[PDB]
Amino acid sequence: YQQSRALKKEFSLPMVPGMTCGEEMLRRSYHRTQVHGRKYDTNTHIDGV
Amino acid sequence: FKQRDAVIGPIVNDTVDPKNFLRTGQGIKHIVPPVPHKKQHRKDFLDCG
Amino acid sequence: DFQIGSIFTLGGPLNQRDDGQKRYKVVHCDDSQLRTRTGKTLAFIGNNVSGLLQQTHRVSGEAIDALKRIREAYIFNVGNGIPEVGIKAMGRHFRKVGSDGRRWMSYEGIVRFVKDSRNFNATLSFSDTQRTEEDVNTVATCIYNAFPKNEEECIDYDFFMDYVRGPMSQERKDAVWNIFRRMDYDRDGNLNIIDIQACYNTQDHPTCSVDHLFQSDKMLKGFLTIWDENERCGLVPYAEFLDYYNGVSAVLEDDKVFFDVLNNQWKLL
Amino acid sequence: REIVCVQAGQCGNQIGSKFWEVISDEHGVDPTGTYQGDSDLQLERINVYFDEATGGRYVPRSVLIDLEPGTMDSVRAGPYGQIFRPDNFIFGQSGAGNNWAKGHYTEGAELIDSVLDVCCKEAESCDCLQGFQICHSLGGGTGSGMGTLLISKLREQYPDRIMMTFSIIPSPKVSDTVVEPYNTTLSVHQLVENSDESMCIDNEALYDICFRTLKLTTPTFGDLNHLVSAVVSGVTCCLRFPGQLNSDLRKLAVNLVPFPRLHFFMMGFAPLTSRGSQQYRGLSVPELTQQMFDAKNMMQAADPRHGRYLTASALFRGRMSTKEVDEQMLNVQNKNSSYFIEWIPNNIKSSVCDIPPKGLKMAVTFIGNNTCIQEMFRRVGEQFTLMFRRKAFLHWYTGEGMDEMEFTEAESNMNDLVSEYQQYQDATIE
Amino acid sequence: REIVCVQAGQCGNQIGSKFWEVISDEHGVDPTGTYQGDSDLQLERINVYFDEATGGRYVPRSVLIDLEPGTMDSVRAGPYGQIFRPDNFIFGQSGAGNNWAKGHYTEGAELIDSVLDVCCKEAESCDCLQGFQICHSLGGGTGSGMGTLLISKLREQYPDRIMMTFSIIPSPKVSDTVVEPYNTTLSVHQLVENSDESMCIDNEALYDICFRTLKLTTPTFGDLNHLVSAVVSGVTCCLRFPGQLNSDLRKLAVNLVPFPRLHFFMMGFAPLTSRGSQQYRGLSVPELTQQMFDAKNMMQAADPRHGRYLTASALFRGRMSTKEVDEQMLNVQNKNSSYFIEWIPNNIKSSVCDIPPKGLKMAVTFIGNNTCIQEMFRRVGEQFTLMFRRKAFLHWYTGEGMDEMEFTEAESNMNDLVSEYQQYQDATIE
Amino acid sequence: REAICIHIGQAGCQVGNACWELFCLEHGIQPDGAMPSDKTIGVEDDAFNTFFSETGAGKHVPRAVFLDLEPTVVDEVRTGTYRQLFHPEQLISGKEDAANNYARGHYTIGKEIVDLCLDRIRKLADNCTGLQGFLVYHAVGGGTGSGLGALLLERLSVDYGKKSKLGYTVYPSPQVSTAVVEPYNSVLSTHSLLEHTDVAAMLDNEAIYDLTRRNLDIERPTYTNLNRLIGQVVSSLTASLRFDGALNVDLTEFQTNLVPYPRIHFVLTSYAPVISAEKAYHEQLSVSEISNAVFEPASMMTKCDPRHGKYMACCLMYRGDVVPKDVNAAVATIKTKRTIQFVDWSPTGFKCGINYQPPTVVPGGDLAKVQRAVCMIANSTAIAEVFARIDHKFDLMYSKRAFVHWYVGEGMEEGEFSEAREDLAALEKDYEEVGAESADMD
Amino acid sequence: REPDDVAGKKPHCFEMELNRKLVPFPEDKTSLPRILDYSHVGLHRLRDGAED
Ligand SMILES: Nc1nc2c(ncn2[C@@H]2O[C@H](COP(=O)(O)OP(=O)(O)OP(=O)(O)O)[C@@H](O)[C@H]2O)c(=O)[nH]1
Ligand SMILES: Nc1nc2c(ncn2[C@@H]2O[C@H](COP(=O)(O)OP(=O)(O)O)[C@@H](O)[C@H]2O)c(=O)[nH]1
Ligand SMILES: Nc1nc2c(ncn2[C@@H]2O[C@H](COP(=O)(O)OP(=O)(O)O)[C@@H](O)[C@H]2O)c(=O)[nH]1
Ligand SMILES: [Mg+2]
Repeated sequence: YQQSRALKKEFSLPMVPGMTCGEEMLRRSYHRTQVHGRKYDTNTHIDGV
Repeated sequence: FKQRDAVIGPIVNDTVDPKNFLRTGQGIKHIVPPVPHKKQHRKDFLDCG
Repeated sequence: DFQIGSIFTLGGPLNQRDDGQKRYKVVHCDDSQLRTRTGKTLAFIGNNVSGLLQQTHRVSGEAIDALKRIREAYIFNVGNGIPEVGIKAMGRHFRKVGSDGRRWMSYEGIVRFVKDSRNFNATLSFSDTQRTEEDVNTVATCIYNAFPKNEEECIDYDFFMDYVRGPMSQERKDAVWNIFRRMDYDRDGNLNIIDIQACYNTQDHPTCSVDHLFQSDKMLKGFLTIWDENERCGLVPYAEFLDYYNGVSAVLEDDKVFFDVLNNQWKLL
Repeated sequence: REIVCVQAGQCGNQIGSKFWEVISDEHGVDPTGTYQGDSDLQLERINVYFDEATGGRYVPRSVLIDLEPGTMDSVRAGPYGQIFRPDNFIFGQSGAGNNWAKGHYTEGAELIDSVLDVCCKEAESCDCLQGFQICHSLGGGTGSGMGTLLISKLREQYPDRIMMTFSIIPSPKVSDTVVEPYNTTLSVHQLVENSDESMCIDNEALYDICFRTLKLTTPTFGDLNHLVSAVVSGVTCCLRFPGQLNSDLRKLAVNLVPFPRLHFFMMGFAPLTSRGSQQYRGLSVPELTQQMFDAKNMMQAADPRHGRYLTASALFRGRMSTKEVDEQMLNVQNKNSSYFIEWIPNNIKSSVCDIPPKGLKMAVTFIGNNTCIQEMFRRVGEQFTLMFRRKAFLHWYTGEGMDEMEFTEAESNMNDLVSEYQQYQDATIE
Repeated sequence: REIVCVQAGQCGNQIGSKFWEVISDEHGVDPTGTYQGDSDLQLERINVYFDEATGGRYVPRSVLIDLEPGTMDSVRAGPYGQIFRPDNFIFGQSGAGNNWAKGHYTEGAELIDSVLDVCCKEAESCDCLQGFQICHSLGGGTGSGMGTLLISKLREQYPDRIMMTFSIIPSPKVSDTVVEPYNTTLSVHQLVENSDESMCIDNEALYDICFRTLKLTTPTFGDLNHLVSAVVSGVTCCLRFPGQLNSDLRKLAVNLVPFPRLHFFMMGFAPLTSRGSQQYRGLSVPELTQQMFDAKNMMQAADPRHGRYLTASALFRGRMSTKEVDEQMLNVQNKNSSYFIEWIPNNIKSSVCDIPPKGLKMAVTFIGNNTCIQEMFRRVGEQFTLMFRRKAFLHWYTGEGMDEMEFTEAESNMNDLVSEYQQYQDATIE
Repeated sequence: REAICIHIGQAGCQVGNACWELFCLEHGIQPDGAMPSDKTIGVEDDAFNTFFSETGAGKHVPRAVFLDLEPTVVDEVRTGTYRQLFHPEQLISGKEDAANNYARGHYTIGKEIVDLCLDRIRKLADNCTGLQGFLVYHAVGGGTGSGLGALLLERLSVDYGKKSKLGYTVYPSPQVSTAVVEPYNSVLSTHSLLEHTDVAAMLDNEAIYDLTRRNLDIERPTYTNLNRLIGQVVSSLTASLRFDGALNVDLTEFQTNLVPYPRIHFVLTSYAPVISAEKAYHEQLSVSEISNAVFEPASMMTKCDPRHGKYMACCLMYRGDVVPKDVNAAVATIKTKRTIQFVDWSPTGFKCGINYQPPTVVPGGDLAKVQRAVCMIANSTAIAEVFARIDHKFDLMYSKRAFVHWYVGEGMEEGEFSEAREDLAALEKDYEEVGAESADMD
Repeated sequence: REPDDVAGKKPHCFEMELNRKLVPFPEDKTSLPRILDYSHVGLHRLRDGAED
């Protein structure tokens, strides 16, 4: 009785209205990419064939 | 039963002018017209002699 | 791989409705718009490695003899000569269903199981109690090592009843499930004791109608007795129903007798 | 019964991003749009906020408007940004400059037709359209100007529906913008005619909530916008789940507004528990009620002790007895009788819903209509009169084209609103 | 029921090449002429556009005419060029020079007899002849002059058939030719008397379709001509496939034209949507109806909001319910009643065909008769009057031989067309 | 999104070298104009677009013009290290200088050179889709900076119209001086600058020398240090356009918040964590400490004391790891101070900005590395004292027509001196009138 | 450049207990058997015209 090829999927903890930390401040580079005025397609992800 | 509608969209660019500003008391109010209703009064008045 | 009766598994759950790997069986197949029929000869259908492992496995004879004497002990002592109730109580300690979708047997559960047969006992002296402990431990060890194990060292209940009860066709399982579906008015996995009381058919039974050897209401009360949780909350899960009908199907041989008694047993709509 | 959301300006777009994260989490929607939830109760009302796209996907009933796309580029780059429909994003080519006249008259008339086309497509798509919901700040430029312009046009198009706004109002201690009094006064003048119900939030109250109640060491705007998204998603909870006493936005409006001009309310959300004290207090309906009425938990600077409650509403989520709710509301009304207007026999409406937010046993959101809101308008009118008498920055607005008479109308209307609140506070039976 | 196609001038020959590629693809005809299709539904109406050549081959019933062979040599060198019958290419030795008088009077009368001989051979070859279909531009030289000459000759010889035209007309913002107003005015004067149905397209409107709706990064004339060929092949789809409610060109004319001069129509095609957006919007009959009415999807610069619909027609392709179609057309007429002429109780005709275009689940082509077309004629008449008062470039036309009275009548006739449209827009029952 | 930089004369070109060095190092463009090929980040960022444009082969080129009347400084830029970065058309050089004469720049020589500059700026403005302002760097003490800067800003103001024009301006220091005729050029420049500039920031070298001596440990500073500090300030103000943040600030927001009346558009500027590496390890640098730092007069880059006037508006830009609650607590504490006073007609005196990108470190630089910084621009009545001192110097010399014959020979009427001096006198009276409380006037 | 930071490491020892379900528990229900007294089918009414 062994696990087959596909893998377990993990789900994150619930978002309580309180008890959240400043995870947005852990980044060290905040360059912004221009999408609306330049890219016609925008950043729409389409999977590979 | 009512299903969806298509909609054409109004042109409201020419309506907005700086000389015609909003004043107190000219907001849009929706009041239904009164409808008269007939009421029956078959209830006999109390007669305890 | 998508023929009728093909069992396959793909992988771990990808949504929150399941908690473990599950097997799927194809019940319908349509090919009105299929133009490329591909197939590999001399190959297994679907992804059913557990079934292949069960088919290729072989169990020892002394294990079969031990289970035979254990079944006899339940049928007499735990029942009253009625084989259905005896087999029903035989899987009492393995009712819990895991995230895989199948019931597992632990070694301690097996030891508790064999001890409940009321056969390995004697006078309450110290030496006799020690001898009974040694005997039940040897029997439990013999049974435990004759079956394949998974991670955490457990064996399968269905493969166990394949040698306790015997093979069972798909039609019998379908009919049992159809009765359970008809009797369950919610969509949970529990039956109410009042529904069982209302839908059972003690009245037309010939031992109460033409022979007058038993009373109808007394036999109805005796039937309500055998359920394990009738005096406390009155909920009968799916596993207990399937255990009772495992015993019933083990008792009878012929298909038409099984189907006739199955239809006559319950007066459903 | 469906709600259509509008997000305007930087504050509106950021709060909207956090709101749609909270809503997608509660209904188990993957950021790809696929449903991965675990109960049918989640699916049977998903239509209320999401439209269904083909093969599983859901798209949020939302319109994003801003005059420069920088914030929108930030939200599209965010973790849930992909869910938004590309055609929903409406933008111009130059900013509002924090100027009401520019945001209302120059780029407003240029973009407004595209915003009306998108909003009418979202409105007509619904089976049965309930009210609109708008998030914006009143002190800004595109938030104030485009929010009030779009509200006026939607009130012309759909006068029978509900118009609801969530609004950020300037703090009493520190300004974030120098020209705040003009923008606030003109926006309040527009809202009192057009709006049906308006909620006001001070950022200073959220900072004090975070530091004193939650004791967060390093709070960020994501936390403040999460608290706001929590209450916003809570007010509509009875619309989309079963319960013992159902409620609806129109039922709240009918029970909260005694007279049509008095539609400004205070807001609060109760189960905030400190980062290291959950072991000291068990969950119970009295605990929620005690936090519910504590002024520390109210998101505006005005305090109830200087006014009186005309009406209040409490929406409870969770499995609880109706007896405890009714007796708590009776005990609070009886013990503090001086703070409730006496010519109304019962000021509090209650509602009970079976499904709590994930990870909480119970929750309640509180909406309050209190006369102490008159103190905020008086302060704004004072600052407006100080700036206007000296023409402090008036040349920007007059150069755009505004008549000075508009400023005197807005001041007179706000002063009359303050007078009306003061008169109803001191009314008596005789 | 056979249609004969005429392709005139550079624009006509180029659009025609793409049209015959689209039609050959839909019926599965190889560029060698061999049938390679995969359903009997393709073969059973192949006669409508193709004649049968020996041992399997099919040849298309089309005449190509031009005054300089450059375009014809380009299309003959193309991938499908071989299918065309060699004897069907008619050409001269010098260009039209973008001059209406040269194309109509000098080289027109010189070549027209060979074109009429080929057109008569093609008409008399059909077992039953349906109307002629012609593609040309109105701003050019040989297209306008020789096309209108041929139209007049075919109307003399076949007055009982249908005459249908697809025509390209000058953009309101940028001209492709300096002398466009003269050629356009004279051509519209000829068409309003001779034509039975005329469709008008602005290249600028196709640019706006591509950029706003389809968001193509690098469009080419092949894309614009593909959109036109798609709509052209869609109008005739019910003539050549089975369906639940058949329709025909004569039945369309009878339902669309209230009075014989009011035969100028706007055109549209619905399932246009960008590759990035397609994941966000499922195809449905209400979605075809929403795109169908939206002025963004219409191929003319005039917008319906300045006029009123006298009549409209919608042709649906696919297996679909009639309840969805009849209800959507009633709903759009009732909701937006101010844009529909009130003295006609129902302005929309519907038609349903079972076979959609390959690769699309559903499609609709829309034809609309709207009074807002009067503003385009007014603009052309203004530019004509500006040029004529100063005798702009007139010596070219007068040197060919034209009398000025042609110019004064054509201007007067267009002005009367604008006045008559304006009168029916503002008409009332009394 | 886009901004165009105009550098005029010697100070403006030398400050431009430091600015473009910093913007290259912050975005990552190499001196030859190509992004490094060793990095395999996979993502293709565009944030540079505010300051650079790509051709298509991947070279970057900057949105700037360099204008000078003498060739030497521009030829030094052409032969320097960034030679391959700039397009040769952007580097414009004349034959001879304006010789400290505003008249020579405005009437005789800049009038000849101005049309080439306008054609280059037009060629830049045509390659934009969201231009939101011009940044101008010049000194008003010299002839070409004053005369051609005024003439070019005037022409830009007629041609582009409403678009904003922000100036960084070096005014004559109160005791450091470089030329005798500085007051005449500064007065005549300032006369044009009142009508044709939206916000003007003033700098004095004596203040930056004092700041580099006191805070940094440099005994013998030179112009490269001052230019690196100015580059840091410009990077702080323009960071709001280029990186993510809590409260962004568009260039149009400055004019709306800081200018109460159309003539009152001159603002003071200061920068907080100017500190050396050896001091940086003895002290923590929290938000409240740098907020307290920006208000000390020892931090200012113009020699004026704001304690001699009243504030009308302040704009505080925070960049780096800062949280809004600390900014609010700091500003309320500053508001409590008794030596800080606001005019009674300006109750809401503050505008705030918060950006997440910390300041960049330059390999040979003298500033320490810090996680956060704040920069302030503010409008105050104390500014009237700078003009009053430039006036006495103008009046003392003009009493004897000390040098006027040069200006009259180069094309100017003598009347223009009296007009400009009377306009600056009226500006002084404007600063007296605007600062009077309303309670006193009833 | 410098790499970013993430904080997914060293969590609490009992993270797997926390639930992610909207409804972790089903509703509780029970049942009672019936006591068949004569009132179970005696005392019932019969149709208005029942004939032997
Ligand atoms: N901070 C700073 N000040 C400078 C710099 N270069 C010159 N200055 C000052 O600016 C004033 C001189 O102005 P210049 O730029 O030399 O004048 P110009 O633009 O060359 O005008 P012309 O001499 O006519 O060519 C003096 O006060 C100098 O101290 C510099 O690189 N940095
Ligand atoms: N709660 C909250 N307030 C914000 C946020 N962003 C800006 N604000 C506040 O809104 C006001 C600025 O308005 P703003 O959104 O910039 O106006 P706009 O320029 O028209 O978009 C100030 O009081 C800010 O403190 C945010 O994300 N959350
Ligand atoms: N949509 C479209 N328009 C075209 C095409 N070729 C030319 N045109 C337009 O038709 C007009 C030129 O007419 P043209 O065909 O050259 O006239 P001719 O010289 O008489 O053949 C201009 O408005 C062109 O833009 C084409 O392939 N597609
Ligand atoms: Mg010089």
